[PDB]
Amino acid sequence: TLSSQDKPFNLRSRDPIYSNNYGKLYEITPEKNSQLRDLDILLNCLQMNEGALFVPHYNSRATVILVANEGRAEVELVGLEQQQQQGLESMQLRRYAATLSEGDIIVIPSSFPVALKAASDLNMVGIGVNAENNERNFLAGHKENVIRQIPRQVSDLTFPGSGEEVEELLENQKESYFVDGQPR
Amino acid sequence: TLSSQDKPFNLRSRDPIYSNNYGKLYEITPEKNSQLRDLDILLNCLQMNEGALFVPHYNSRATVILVANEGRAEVELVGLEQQQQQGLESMQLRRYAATLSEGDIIVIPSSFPVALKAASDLNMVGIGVNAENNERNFLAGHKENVIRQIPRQVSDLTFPGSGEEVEELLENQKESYFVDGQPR
Amino acid sequence: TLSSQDKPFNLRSRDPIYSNNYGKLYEITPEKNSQLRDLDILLNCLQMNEGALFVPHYNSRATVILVANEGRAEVELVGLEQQQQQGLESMQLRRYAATLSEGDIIVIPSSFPVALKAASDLNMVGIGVNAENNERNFLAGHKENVIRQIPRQVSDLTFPGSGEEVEELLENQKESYFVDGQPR
Amino acid sequence: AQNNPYLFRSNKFLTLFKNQHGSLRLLQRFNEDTEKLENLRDYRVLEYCSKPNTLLLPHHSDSDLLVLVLEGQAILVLVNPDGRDTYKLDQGDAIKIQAGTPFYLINPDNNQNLRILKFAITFRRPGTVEDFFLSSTKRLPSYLSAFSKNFLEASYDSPYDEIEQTLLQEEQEGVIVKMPK
Amino acid sequence: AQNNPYLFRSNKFLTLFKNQHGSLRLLQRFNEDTEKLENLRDYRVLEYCSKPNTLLLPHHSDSDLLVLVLEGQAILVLVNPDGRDTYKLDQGDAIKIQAGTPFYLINPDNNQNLRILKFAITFRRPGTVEDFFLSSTKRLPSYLSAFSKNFLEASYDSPYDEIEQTLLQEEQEGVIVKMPK
Amino acid sequence: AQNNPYLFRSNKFLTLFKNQHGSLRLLQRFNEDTEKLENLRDYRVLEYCSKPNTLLLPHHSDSDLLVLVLEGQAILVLVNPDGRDTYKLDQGDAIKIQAGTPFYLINPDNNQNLRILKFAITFRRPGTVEDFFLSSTKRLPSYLSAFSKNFLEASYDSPYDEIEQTLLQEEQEGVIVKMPK
Repeated sequence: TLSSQDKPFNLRSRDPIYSNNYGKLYEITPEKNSQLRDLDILLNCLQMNEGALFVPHYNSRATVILVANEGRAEVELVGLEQQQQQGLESMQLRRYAATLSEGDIIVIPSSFPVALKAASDLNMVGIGVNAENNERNFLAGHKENVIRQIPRQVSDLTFPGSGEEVEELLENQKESYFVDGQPR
Repeated sequence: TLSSQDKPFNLRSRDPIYSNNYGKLYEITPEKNSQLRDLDILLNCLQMNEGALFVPHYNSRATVILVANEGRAEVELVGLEQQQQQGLESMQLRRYAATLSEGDIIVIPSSFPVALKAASDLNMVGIGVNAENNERNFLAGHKENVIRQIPRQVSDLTFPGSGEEVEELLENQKESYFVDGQPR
Repeated sequence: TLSSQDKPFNLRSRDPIYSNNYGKLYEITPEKNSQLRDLDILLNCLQMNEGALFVPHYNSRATVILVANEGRAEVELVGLEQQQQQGLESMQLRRYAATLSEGDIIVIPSSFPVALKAASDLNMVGIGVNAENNERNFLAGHKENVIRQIPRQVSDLTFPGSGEEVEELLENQKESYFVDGQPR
Repeated sequence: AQNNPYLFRSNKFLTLFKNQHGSLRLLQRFNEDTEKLENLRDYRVLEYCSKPNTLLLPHHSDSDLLVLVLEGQAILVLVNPDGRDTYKLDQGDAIKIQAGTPFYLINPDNNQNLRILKFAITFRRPGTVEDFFLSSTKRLPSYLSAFSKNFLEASYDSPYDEIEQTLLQEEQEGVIVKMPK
Repeated sequence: AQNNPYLFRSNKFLTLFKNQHGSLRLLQRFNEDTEKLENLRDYRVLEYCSKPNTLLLPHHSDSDLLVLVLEGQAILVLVNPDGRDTYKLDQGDAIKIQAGTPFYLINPDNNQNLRILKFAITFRRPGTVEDFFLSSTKRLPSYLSAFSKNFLEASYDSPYDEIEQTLLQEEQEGVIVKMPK
Repeated sequence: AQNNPYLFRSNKFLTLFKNQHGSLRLLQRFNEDTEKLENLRDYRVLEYCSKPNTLLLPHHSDSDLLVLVLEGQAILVLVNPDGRDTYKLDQGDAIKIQAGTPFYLINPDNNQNLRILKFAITFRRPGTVEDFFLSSTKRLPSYLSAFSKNFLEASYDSPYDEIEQTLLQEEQEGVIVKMPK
């Protein structure tokens, strides 16, 4: 990496977008890097400890492919299948769970909620396609929780309980993105 | 529509692009609005009175889908079908006419001449796709008539009559875009 | 071509990108012309004398279609076919050679080496698609030779001979792009 | 819905759900019988109509939608991970809903009913649109439902028993509901 | 025109029409037998040659064309709803004709004949190009012909009888004609 | 590699070549059994691993590659018609290799082995990637090999006999080799 700098000169890291304890995530986007900028990819590095659930989320635009560099992962993907189907209830609700592992690849469509589990100490690379514009919305955790935004009156109407009862259930988890997977 | 303005903040009307008497047309283009600008759509509102022919025209680039919000419409579309055909005369010349009505949708390809008829008082929404760059060329009427541009010597050569005889036939209709549909 | 200039006002020539003796090449790119700029085409004029090989090369991005305006051409295209194949050695190596001639069209994919032969005095038009960004890399000749860049230690490792023995074989041809086709 | 040459005339959307207060209808795939429309292959259109003082529960779609107000007036709600942006839509309002943001949509105080048109520009799955709903209903349940006991235990830090009493359910007249106030 | 593996060699366009003064030929769809060319699937090429002092009647195409002068000299005419832009083309001239603008094309005073190449970038109907002609001829008639009596009555404000005597016809040597002057 | 509904789980690339010092593997076409992935149809992924002090001979690919360092350290070489740009890659380095530039890639001095991932964005032939190698090997030979005696005579200005002794060959352990120094 030479001082005659300027090309398709190589790239690597910056402050993770989600560091923590339980785990971290670094992520080069297209809007902040030119060799991908015109490539439309998002690249991202995901590191976690024995047992740190990446908590339910879904990317808005990007479709991310993930490879297991190092470790053992338990992925749990969630779905509604093909609209060459034409019937609401007549659809599917599927859960795709795989314990991936050094070698394997998981494809992760753009709105389908995902959650991971770091069975071993994990190193994962993310090659996101359909980048420009992606947002990650969370359904659990303390920062960027979205179940935490539906106003009160609506929550009552929406979830099997109530306004006040959602708002609790919700912050009964003072942690961010990667949290404790410790079962019972 | 809040003073913290700035987003994908909602949109609606401006001066119709073709007002008249017989009828009007409002139309938000992509080059003058950002939420569609990157969407490539053209949106347009078409209002007309009992009996006001929208006169033969064809859009250059845009393919417009039209829905009948309110009223009764007589559409008359014109065609030359599939060039997985390979033979001039060996082609088709078709006229697709439908009296549409509150509910229905008409698709309107990009060069195919169209004419409408407002059987009842009409309200129509236009969702144009392939927007950036569209032009509407007219084959009847006083403003933007194109049969009115082929020079003299050529008209003679082109239409079953003549230079002088086209130029007349042509302005024997002192009206714009929406005119009188009154038959005999 | 009027002084009210400014449109999709017509275009034609500039200094050939490769003049010589043996032959020349003019070429309007998309980055230097607007009516193609948004068209993504590359347009190029290829003129050569009885017997002037256009020397092995391959375009990086562009896929060029070539028509024989005037003359007789001997094209020799080179290939590795379909990767709905999945096996290195299990691939193909093909040579497509055609003596084209006033009338015919040759398609020229983006990385596949090509060489021509001007059997008669030649006039050829090139309509390149997938323009923005194309580079022409040469495998023969004195200017823009690429076999002439693999460093020494590598050449030894790469071609059936050696570091010193490549460097020779290589410049034993003091000419550019179009050279002498004179056989023995 | 099936095998016509070149018909540029459409009048039948298939219904996604319908009930006492509303309806969501979806047009046959444009590139359907005719080949005359492969350039529309990606776009889709949904119509929508709710009786006065109703709700479209919170949901997000994979497709970018361009919403447009044909009749009524609406209160649209765009939810993102930091708050909301709310809007009073009027006959002729057109708003652009990006993919994946959840949104709920409401017909106010009225007598006047709500008719909205949704032009959808798809990507993920060309000419395929999919919405996801938080709440469980008889059509389908929460996507949340799909997870694992522990997955919901860890994430949430609440026993499953208390996850499902704000998870699975009986919201009956389904995705469109009558509001209290 | 039909089933070859990977042939990047083309020499036969199908003819659209031909006659005493000229011809319009059209190359087989690139993505034809080979699958080796799905990236060209959208492009099309037409060749064109007119004898001296002839005309291509006014017409418009759905596809964007990039015109290019191989032989001769031409007088091109671009008509839009407000006037014209006219040009004298010379060996090597290349002009870009947007979709839908009508244009007529002429070979002048000559002995020298006209050979023009048309590279077409399609959209509406991928790898499909269609031109529309004003005038009636034996190949096909005016699109205008396709309308309704009243449709032409109202629009025009002239009885049909007088619409068709500047409508339907006998321009014989069809779309390419000999000019008077 | 063959007929699964909606499986977003992949673990088997087909091998392009493998040997004593290294390997090049290639994932099944994403849009393979599932239709659930037509939006990935164009992308391809190759994995790569070389033992210490080895070489990937010079070659160029038709596809744009985005190289990424999973393990090891590498010396990448980008050759263009005027010189080179050379780089020492480290765990986590990502470089973008345009289409058609030739490049050779080397694992240095090590004990530590090289694992590189190649995400390929295809065009020319959607979801199809092809590399071309200068040198002859038993997998396939030089593309140069494909030419004509004279074609190589004229171009080169060296008798064929001397073209092939720096043309065709026996580089055995093929496209990945052990370096001298």
